[PDB]
Amino acid sequence: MKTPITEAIAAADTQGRFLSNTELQAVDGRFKRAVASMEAARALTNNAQSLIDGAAQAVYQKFPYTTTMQGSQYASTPEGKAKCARDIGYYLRMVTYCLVAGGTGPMDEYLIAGLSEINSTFDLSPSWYIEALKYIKANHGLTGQAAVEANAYIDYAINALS
Amino acid sequence: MKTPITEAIAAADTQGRFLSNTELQAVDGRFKRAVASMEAARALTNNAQSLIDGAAQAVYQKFPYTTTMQGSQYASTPEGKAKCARDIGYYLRMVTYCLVAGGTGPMDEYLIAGLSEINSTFDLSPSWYIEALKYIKANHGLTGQAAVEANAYIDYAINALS
Amino acid sequence: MKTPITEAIAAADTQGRFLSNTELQAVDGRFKRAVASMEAARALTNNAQSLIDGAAQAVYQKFPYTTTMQGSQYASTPEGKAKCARDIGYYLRMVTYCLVAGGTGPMDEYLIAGLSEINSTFDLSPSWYIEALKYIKANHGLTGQAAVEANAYIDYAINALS
Amino acid sequence: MLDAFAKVVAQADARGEFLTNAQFDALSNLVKEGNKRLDAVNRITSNASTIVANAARALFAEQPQLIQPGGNAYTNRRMAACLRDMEIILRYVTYAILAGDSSVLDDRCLNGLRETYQALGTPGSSVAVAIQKMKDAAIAIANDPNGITPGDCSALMSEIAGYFDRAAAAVA
Amino acid sequence: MLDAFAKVVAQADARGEFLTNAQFDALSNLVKEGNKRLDAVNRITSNASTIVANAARALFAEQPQLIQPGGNAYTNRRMAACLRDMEIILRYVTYAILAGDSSVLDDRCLNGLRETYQALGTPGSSVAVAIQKMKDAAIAIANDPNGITPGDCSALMSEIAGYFDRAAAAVA
Amino acid sequence: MLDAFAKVVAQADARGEFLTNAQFDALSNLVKEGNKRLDAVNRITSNASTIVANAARALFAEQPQLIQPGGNAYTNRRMAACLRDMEIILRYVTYAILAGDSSVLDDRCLNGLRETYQALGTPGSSVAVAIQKMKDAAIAIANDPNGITPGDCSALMSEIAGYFDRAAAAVA
Ligand SMILES: *[C@@H](C)[C@H]1/C(=C/c2[nH]c(/C=C3N=C(/C=C4\NC(=O)C(CC)=C4C)C(C)=C\3CCC(=O)O)c(CCC(=O)O)c2C)NC(=O)[C@@H]1C
Ligand SMILES: *[C@@H](C)[C@H]1/C(=C/c2[nH]c(/C=C3N=C(/C=C4\NC(=O)C(CC)=C4C)C(C)=C\3CCC(=O)O)c(CCC(=O)O)c2C)NC(=O)[C@@H]1C
Ligand SMILES: *[C@@H](C)[C@H]1/C(=C/c2[nH]c(/C=C3N=C(/C=C4\NC(=O)C(CC)=C4C)C(C)=C\3CCC(=O)O)c(CCC(=O)O)c2C)NC(=O)[C@@H]1C
Ligand SMILES: *[C@H](C)[C@H]1/C(=C/c2[nH]c(/C=C3N=C(/C=C4\NC(=O)C(CC)=C4C)C(C)=C\3CCC(=O)O)c(CCC(=O)O)c2C)NC(=O)[C@@H]1C
Ligand SMILES: *[C@H](C)[C@H]1/C(=C/c2[nH]c(/C=C3N=C(/C=C4\NC(=O)C(CC)=C4C)C(C)=C\3CCC(=O)O)c(CCC(=O)O)c2C)NC(=O)[C@@H]1C
Ligand SMILES: *[C@H](C)[C@H]1/C(=C/c2[nH]c(/C=C3N=C(/C=C4\NC(=O)C(CC)=C4C)C(C)=C\3CCC(=O)O)c(CCC(=O)O)c2C)NC(=O)[C@@H]1C
Ligand SMILES: *[C@H](C)[C@H]1/C(=C/c2[nH]c(/C=C3N=C(/C=C4\NC(=O)C(CC)=C4C)C(C)=C\3CCC(=O)O)c(CCC(=O)O)c2C)NC(=O)[C@@H]1C
Ligand SMILES: *[C@H](C)[C@H]1/C(=C/c2[nH]c(/C=C3N=C(/C=C4\NC(=O)C(CC)=C4C)C(C)=C\3CCC(=O)O)c(CCC(=O)O)c2C)NC(=O)[C@@H]1C
Ligand SMILES: *[C@H](C)[C@H]1/C(=C/c2[nH]c(/C=C3N=C(/C=C4\NC(=O)C(CC)=C4C)C(C)=C\3CCC(=O)O)c(CCC(=O)O)c2C)NC(=O)[C@@H]1C
Repeated sequence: MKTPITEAIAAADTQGRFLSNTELQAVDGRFKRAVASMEAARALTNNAQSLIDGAAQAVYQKFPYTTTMQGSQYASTPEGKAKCARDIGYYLRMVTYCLVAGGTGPMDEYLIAGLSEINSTFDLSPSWYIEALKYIKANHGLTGQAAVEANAYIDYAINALS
Repeated sequence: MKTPITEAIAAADTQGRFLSNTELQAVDGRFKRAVASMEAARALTNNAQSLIDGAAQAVYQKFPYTTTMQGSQYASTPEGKAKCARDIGYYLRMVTYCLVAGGTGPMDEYLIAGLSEINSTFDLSPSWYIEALKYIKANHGLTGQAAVEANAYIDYAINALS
Repeated sequence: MKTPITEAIAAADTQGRFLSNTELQAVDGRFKRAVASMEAARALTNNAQSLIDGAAQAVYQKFPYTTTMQGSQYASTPEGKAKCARDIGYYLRMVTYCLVAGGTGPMDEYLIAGLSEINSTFDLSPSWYIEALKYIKANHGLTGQAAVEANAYIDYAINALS
Repeated sequence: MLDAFAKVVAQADARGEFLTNAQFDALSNLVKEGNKRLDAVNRITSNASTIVANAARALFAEQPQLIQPGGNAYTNRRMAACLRDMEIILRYVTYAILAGDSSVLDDRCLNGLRETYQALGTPGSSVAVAIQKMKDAAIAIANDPNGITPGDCSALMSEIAGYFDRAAAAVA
Repeated sequence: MLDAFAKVVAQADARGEFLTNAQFDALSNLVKEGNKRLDAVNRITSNASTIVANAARALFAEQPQLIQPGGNAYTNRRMAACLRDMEIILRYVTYAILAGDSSVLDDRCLNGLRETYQALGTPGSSVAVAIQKMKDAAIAIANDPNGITPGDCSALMSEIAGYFDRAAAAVA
Repeated sequence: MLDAFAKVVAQADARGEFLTNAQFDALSNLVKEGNKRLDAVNRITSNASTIVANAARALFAEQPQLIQPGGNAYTNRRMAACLRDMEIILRYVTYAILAGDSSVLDDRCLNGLRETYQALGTPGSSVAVAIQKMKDAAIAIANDPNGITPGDCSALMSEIAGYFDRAAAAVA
């Protein structure tokens, strides 16, 4: 899994080397940035339920057709609404994991590999999920370098959906 | 084994694809040509004994030295005549197999791989076998597209011996 | 192991061939040169003890600091003198093996692979061992083509240490 | 790889024989039913994406543990891999329908697959459920009586059934 | 390859959960002791050549049969190979100290090594003696009280000990 | 790969010894009989195609089931493969005659060959019959008394016999 610490080892091992100063500087940078990353992960975790509930309603107001058309891909039935709320929580939960590890590794392995196949096969639109992520960004209530950390990972996911 | 049907599958599988229309057209062509190929295979099979007996005498009249010189490679002894008649039947039998399958696969696997090594090692001349195949071509008694099918496979074998 | 006979087989086998005249000439050359090589190997073996004892004293007179400085790499203690005399005998013994086989194979496998790693790791100087080999060359007491054989292998070792 | 014709040839060569009349007649019979074999491969192929999708949705509703966190089809990488496996089995089955022999299916798909699933932790009995669902969908599409010249295709639907079952038996 | 953080993440995903407060606090604890972890990797790394050399000289004095003709470290090619093996084990151990998890050591070094020594004729118990000697040298260098800001590093020296022992257990 | 000289050297190094006089004298003996060793390799090599052909014709007359349809040497591809195998064994045997040691034969030819024939369905006892026939032909050619300076080559013909038998024992 890609983190600032596993990347450092990978470069030494690839070339057959012991770790050097070049690599130790990287890992200290990681350790210093962690105070802000944790502040953000805790806040997002504590307010998770209202963020998910508000994000789903934002999607339904932007694309009203998803609450009326017939089809198992839509949120026109109680089961479909249940499934949409679950996906949005998957996305939030992967952001907190990235912050705790100090990089993109978790979202790469658990979510972004296979994403475009799954969306095409079950007839799910990227634009729906982008709208939800924009709502979380605008309302997480964070300030300063902790808001910076949260936004860098949310924007990472938006780019993969574009 | 190379047939018009195994070639079609091989092209889909090589590129990771499902079969398409491009390939189905090939297999129908095969199915349509089969009426003529079967007519020829049955005729050659029914008259096989006189074709083999006449083909061996044609060889002996063209290269009379093969019935007089001493050597296990020649037909100067009863065992040598027996072995020559058997080889000629091998060649006839492979032509009928090609016709039934709709392509060269059987003659490729059972006869043409190894041919030039075997001829050199046991001191056997290509020209002997070419003469026999020419006799069968001239006297199979077939007409029309069934004669066309038979000749295309006989000529295939002559080229491999040239 | 590299000898004039294993090289000959290696060239036939690499190209898939039977041995030919080209290769047989090589092996006869080897068999003819052997009278001189054996003369040299026996002489060096019979006088081995005085050659080793004289070679060690030549080293100690050229680099007197190796009998006084403190360190496990030096000959300043009885154990260190014991170890130096043993290494010099290793080198002499590998020369006799080369002569018996008719080429460099034994000295390649048992001594020259790993040599520069071992010298660096245990803080041993090449110049020490070169001095010892020069002493053996100057005092083996051989003449003619037998002295020629002995010197070609001693010089081989000096080059690897340079 | 053999087809039904090459099959008969390789058997006759083993005993060094020309073909009997019984054999020419059976192979003539094959050639006469060839149109229907071609209709079946086109129909099943032209609806490949729908056969796979509906069978997947069905399995996950019946076995919802497969997609719970910790499950063998949880995360998009494992789901994608599962969907892929279904597409592949369906492909090698259509190949064998064209050829009229199971050798392409056995040799390049089913051979070694049981051992693969056991080493990965994939439940083989679950896969066999998915195969059986694709089967019932495929036979219905192929034997749909509309927009085609009427006739009897039952012997062919029985042969088709056989190939799906064979794939199923091999994983479970 | 995981580190101590990624470890916790991959466990929580298995049951589909957000982190508890206990977990945030334990990971905050890790980050606060990070300076000492960095001092230990630099000190052990900056004296790598001396740790290996002295452990080698020690083993051959205790077990002089290893370097007698016929021995597993006789000739310069086998000696060089022995010295190399020690350098490598020491490297993968320093990696795992940085990461705070043994996965890089187990997966890319120790896995399959016992079987390798048995096939070559190398005595595994002898190797484990060499590992233990490098350990005692490394802990002394890392925990040297001079030329550094005073404090307590005992929990870290206990973790370090663990990695050396694990390497030792795997070859013997 | 070793030759008879390198053999003696690798044994002496194992115990860390110079050679004894007995050993120098035995190796001097080798060098003195070298001309005859060279005559034998040239004669056997110069008639390689005839040795293989006549042994093949002999085996198929005695065991005519091998070339009946269904047989292990029926079709030109299997016959060619059989002829090839004989040529190869004969080659590695001539190598070992030059070297004066069986290591090139054992290591690069016979090692793993029994298991290969069992997996292919080739009858190993039949192969061993073919080897024995090439042997008796080779010894006669090498020890032909004409067109050569007279002498005694019996010890060499006994060594040659040994190599053919060794190849035979390994396949059967
Ligand atoms: C059973 C599967 C169903 C069925 C089949 C059926 N088809 C035909 C006749 C034809 N099928 C084709 C199809 C093709 N020829 C090609 O070359 C290709 C690919 C390039 C295809 C797809 C053709 C040309 C015919 C003949 C023309 C026609 O439209 O009739 C029949 C008739 C009997 C025969 O074998 O000829 C039948 C029975 N019919 C059903 O009712 C089943 C549900
Ligand atoms: C236990 C191993 C010994 C010990 C350690 C110790 N170190 C510190 C403080 C610091 N260590 C560093 C080191 C680095 N920072 C980096 O970025 C790098 C690599 C690029 C290194 C090597 C730094 C900067 C500090 C803080 C500054 C200082 O010099 O104090 C402490 C203090 C407590 C803390 O965690 O900050 C301790 C205890 N001290 C001992 O007595 C042990 C023998
Ligand atoms: C036993 C195998 C038969 C036999 C052998 C025999 N040969 C010699 C002598 C010689 N053989 C050679 C041959 C070569 N020298 C080469 O360099 C090469 C390859 C490039 C070959 C083939 C030579 C040169 C000689 C010496 C000259 C001569 O013609 O005499 C002997 C004599 C004893 C000896 O070892 O010198 C013998 C006995 N003779 C038989 O009767 C056996 C049937
Ligand atoms: C919500 C914004 C809109 C929407 C939701 C919706 N999604 C599905 C089905 C699936 N969702 C996923 C997503 C994931 N699975 C994972 O393992 C991960 C990573 C941890 C993700 C992101 C998948 C794979 C599916 C298909 C399999 C399944 O059902 O679990 C549905 C159901 C579609 C169906 O055909 O059954 C729905 C309704 N639809 C809307 O209308 C919302 C606006
Ligand atoms: C006949 C035109 C002339 C001729 C015949 C002749 N052939 C042989 C021996 C062999 N024939 C074959 C051929 C095949 N074997 C196969 O498996 C196939 C494919 C199915 C073929 C085509 C082979 C391999 C041999 C050698 C092995 C064997 O004996 O079976 C002989 C005997 C030669 C000998 O030295 O024993 C003869 C006489 N010779 C003539 O003079 C005819 C004009
Ligand atoms: C003598 C000229 C000078 C010298 C000698 C000295 N050597 C060592 C240690 C070693 N010598 C070797 C050499 C070999 N080992 C082999 O297997 C072979 C090939 C057969 C060779 C050539 C090796 C590997 C070592 C290190 C391992 C060992 O002790 O056996 C020492 C001891 C060094 C130590 O630190 O223990 C000494 C003293 N030193 C002098 O001052 C002489 C002038
Ligand atoms: C879906 C119905 C079930 C499921 C499937 C699943 N399979 C894998 C992994 C592999 N599947 C194969 C199969 C093949 N590869 C081939 O080339 C062929 C023939 C051409 C076949 C039949 C292989 C080789 C693998 C391993 C390699 C890979 O995954 O790319 C997975 C992945 C598991 C993982 O990543 O750990 C999954 C999930 N899982 C279910 O729950 C369903 C029952
Ligand atoms: C030294 C303390 C002991 C000793 C060691 C010895 N080892 C070998 C050979 C090998 N060692 C390895 C180990 C690894 N290779 C890797 O890539 C990794 C992880 C990255 C490990 C852990 C391997 C693969 C080999 C075989 C290949 C090779 O040698 O290059 C030898 C060589 C033995 C020989 O050449 O026959 C030796 C001598 N010997 C002792 O006596 C000590 C106890
Ligand atoms: C002839 C006397 C008998 C016979 C032989 C036969 N062998 C094969 C196939 C193989 N033979 C080998 C052997 C080697 N390959 C090497 O590289 C070496 C050392 C350098 C050896 C000793 C191998 C590897 C094979 C398999 C690969 C291949 O065939 O190319 C066959 C082929 C059988 C087949 O094609 O199915 C045959 C026929 N058959 C007899 O009946 C005789 C008893």
